[PDB]
Amino acid sequence: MIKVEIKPSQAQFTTRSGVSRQGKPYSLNEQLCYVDLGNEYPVLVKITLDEGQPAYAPGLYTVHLSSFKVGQFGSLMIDRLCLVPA
Amino acid sequence: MIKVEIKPSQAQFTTRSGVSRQGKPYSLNEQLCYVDLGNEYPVLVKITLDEGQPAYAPGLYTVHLSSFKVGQFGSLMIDRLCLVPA
Repeated sequence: MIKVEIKPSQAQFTTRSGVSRQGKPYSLNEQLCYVDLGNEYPVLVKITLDEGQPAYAPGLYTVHLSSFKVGQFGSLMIDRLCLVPA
Repeated sequence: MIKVEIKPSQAQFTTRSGVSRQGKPYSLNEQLCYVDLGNEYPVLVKITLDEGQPAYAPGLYTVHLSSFKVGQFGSLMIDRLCLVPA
């Protein structure tokens, strides 16, 4: 259904960090990918990995149902995009 | 990929209206459906129809790619969920 691609130039992440409101240090790892939204060319999207998960290797993925949730106004929304091999 | 169901009790919409900031009257039509998010039972989601589109009939649908867009922080998000017959 949604086609996601990790290019060889995107095979690993960068880390961003800081301090939580209850003074706890956080760290978020982010990776770039291309999602085909049906336009002439795929679009660049940023994804945030969960703790202990490595960057996805190059290749083709699709989106896991766990990426979605019901939001605060009752409509569906993406929480965090989770990729599974195509 | 995402399974959406319109039940017989949900076969038509309700309308909500008001006035735009540039004084123009609006009207939004909304319908209820069930989306299977993989939990024990499907979850209730509200969808907003586009102008001139009737309520979806009872049955099984999936989600159209046009429901998605890149948001302001570079990550993917749902704009308005668009259903296609399964």
